[PDB]
Amino acid sequence: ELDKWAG
Amino acid sequence: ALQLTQSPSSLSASVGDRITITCRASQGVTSALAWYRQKPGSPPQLLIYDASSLESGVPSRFSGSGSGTEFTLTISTLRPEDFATYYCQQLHFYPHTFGGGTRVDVRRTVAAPSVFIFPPSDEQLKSGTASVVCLLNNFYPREAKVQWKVDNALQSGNSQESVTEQDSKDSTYSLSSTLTLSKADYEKHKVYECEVTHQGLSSPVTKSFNRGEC
Amino acid sequence: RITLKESGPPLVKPTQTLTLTCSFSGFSLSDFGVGVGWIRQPPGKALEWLAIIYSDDDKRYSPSLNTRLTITKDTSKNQVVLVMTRVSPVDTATYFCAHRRGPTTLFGVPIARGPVNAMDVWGQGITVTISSTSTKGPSVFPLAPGAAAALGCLVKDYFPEPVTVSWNSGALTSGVHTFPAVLQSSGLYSLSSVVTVPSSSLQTYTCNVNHKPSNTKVDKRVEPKSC
Repeated sequence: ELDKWAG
Repeated sequence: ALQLTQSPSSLSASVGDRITITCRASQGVTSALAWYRQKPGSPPQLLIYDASSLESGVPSRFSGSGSGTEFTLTISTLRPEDFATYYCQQLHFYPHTFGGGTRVDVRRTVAAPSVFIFPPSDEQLKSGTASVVCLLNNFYPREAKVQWKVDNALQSGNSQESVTEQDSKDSTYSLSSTLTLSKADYEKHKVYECEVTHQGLSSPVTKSFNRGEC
Repeated sequence: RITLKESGPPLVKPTQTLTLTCSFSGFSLSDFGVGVGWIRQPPGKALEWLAIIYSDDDKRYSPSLNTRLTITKDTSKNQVVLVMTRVSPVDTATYFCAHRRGPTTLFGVPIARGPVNAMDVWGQGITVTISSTSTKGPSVFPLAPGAAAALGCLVKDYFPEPVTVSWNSGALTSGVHTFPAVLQSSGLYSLSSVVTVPSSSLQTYTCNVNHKPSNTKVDKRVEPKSC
């Protein structure tokens, strides 16, 4: 899934 | 998962050269990519974060560019401390993958290995095991391939090898490969061969012996 | 100045549980968006990401190791612990913990996320060996033969690392190559040490082997066989 500070 | 492929895996260079290492991702990672330099025996050290930002305290000869699926690290004027292994790391998707690394070593002229094959000692044989060792001495570049053959059968899964670090005077590497068999299996065959492929050798060289021949 | 340091057992046996501690200074795991992760490196191999934990306590793990890893933090002690269960020999590696910055803030307002894209400070790393072996001294065997000749000693079946090898009590150095040991499937190490000399010197050659762990010193003179 996506990195924390991405989005 | 996401794949990060570095190129080249190994690279030779000299002090003062400009080198560039590249890292490609299987899916876009935006700008979430970092480069590190790791010297033997030490932890990796951050050079570039967020694809192109220069980390504080890192020398300006290091530069990073790219975004999406293709990134590059370039060192504009290679210094002695840069002979090392470099890694890229993606931080857009979990898990936070690392590339395979690219080794940067001192360039020197191609040198083929001097190859030697050693039969197991009678002393070892009495303990029931048989080690056949093959030595590839002082060669360059680092990549070399050793293939063991016993009575012409290709061996697999029964050997181990290790390589020295680049010699500080020679700039060459040496490689030791050990073929291990029970004394019993050892005794069931005659021709033990170490086949070596390397860039400096026109064609593969084979060193061998016939067991028990006296 | 941020510094991290790993601690735990250097040796662990298969099926056992490995607990590694990262103690750090210079930041708090209560600081905004900060992370501490763990990365490992088997000898001679690439870096491999294991897990990370943030100050808001979100945890993430490598999918390949998820079932065997637990990461936790102890904010008041400035430590992060990683517990790996059921280890096996392939888990032998140097284990590093590392700091990950949180977004830059301005008057406590997040304004830049670019700094989170890297693990910026690393610990020196802690070497962990997984083997069921008990301490054991090496058996030393002879390795006997541009027109250079080669000979050496095969330092076999010892545990744990390290072992020291020299030639002629330290007087022979040119042409000497002592290779890094390989950890055999048996859980014991093995290494060769060789030396190349002008095919004429065949002068005497003796390897001096010393495995401190087991109090085993051996000097083995090696010559060109045939009586």
